[PDB]
Parts: sequence; C-alpha cells; structure tokens
Amino acid sequence: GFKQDIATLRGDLRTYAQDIFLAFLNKYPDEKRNFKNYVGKSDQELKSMAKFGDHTEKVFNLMMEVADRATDCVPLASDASTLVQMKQHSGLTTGNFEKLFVALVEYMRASGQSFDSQSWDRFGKNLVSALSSAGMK
Ligand code: HEM
Repeated sequence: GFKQDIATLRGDLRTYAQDIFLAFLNKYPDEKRNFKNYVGKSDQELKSMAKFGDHTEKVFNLMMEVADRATDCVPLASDASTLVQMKQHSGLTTGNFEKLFVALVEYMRASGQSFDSQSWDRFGKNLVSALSSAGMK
C-alpha cells in the first residue's frame, strides 16, 4: 500500500524522482516554464546533468517525508505550511500541485509496479486541500 510505496520509492529515490519529474514536465510542458534551467533539453540531457538529479532528489525526499508523516493520506497542516512558505514556490497555485499528482498517478499506473495509485491520488487531493488551507491561492 501507501506505506510500502514510500519504501519502494525511497529504495531508488534518485531514479524515481527524475522519471516522475520528467513525466510531469512532458505531460504538462506549460509547467516547464517554472524550471528555466531545464528548458530546451531532452529527457536524457537533463538526466545527464548533476543538478537535475540533485534537485529532484531533494524535492522528492521532502515529498516522501510529508507522505510518511501523513495520516490516512492526509498531510500535516504544518507540512503543508512549509511548502507554501517556501521562497521557491512563491508563485505557484494549487493548480500546479494538482497537475503534478495527475502525472504522478499516471506514472504509477503505467509503471507496472504494484503502486497503490489510488492512495497517491487521495494523498495528492488531500495535500492540494491542505495547501489552500495554508494560504495557497
Ligand atoms: C510535494 C511537492 C513538492 C515538494 C516536496 C517540493 C519541494 C521543493 C524543494 C525542497 C525545493 C527547493 C529546491 C532546492 O533548494 O534545491 C523546491 C523548489 C522548487 N519547487 Fe518545489 N516541491 C513540490 C512541488 C512543486 C511543484 C508542483 C512545483 C511547480 C510545478 C514546484 C516548483 C518548484 C520550483 C520552481 C522550485 C525552485 C527550485 C530551483 O529553481 O532551484 N514544486 N521544491
């Protein structure tokens, strides 16, 4: 289930983080605007850069922490507060996060692994809920 999916993702964090990030950017190329150092590069070019892996790994690790602390796929308000206060997400609306988890679920379902895609859907929705309640437009 959801908790084993955290263990599975964390088992190959750097790998999963990139392939999911790429799935997200390729599904929503309009989101790539937010990542100006990644514009104009293919999936392989990005993977070959050390900063791409470094950054995705950092993000995805925090995403797993938030998931691991979530109750029944409901993230802590104080974990949602952090993501809203982040000086990097300054812009960004709950739309962006919503889009992400669509790509995340779609990835898991296409993966072939026994991900509990439903729980990650439910987690993405409950986070998008917590983000607004934490002051995200
Ligand atoms: C759980 C979901 C998310 C987590 C945990 C998360 C986490 C983080 C973290 C930790 C950073 C800091 C990067 C660094 O210092 O290297 C960051 C930066 C950033 N995040 Fe997120 N993020 C999430 C969702 C999103 C979404 C949906 C977007 C929008 C598409 C986004 C866009 C960014 C951007 C633009 C930065 C700036 C990083 C940079 O330019 O170096 N994030 N994120």
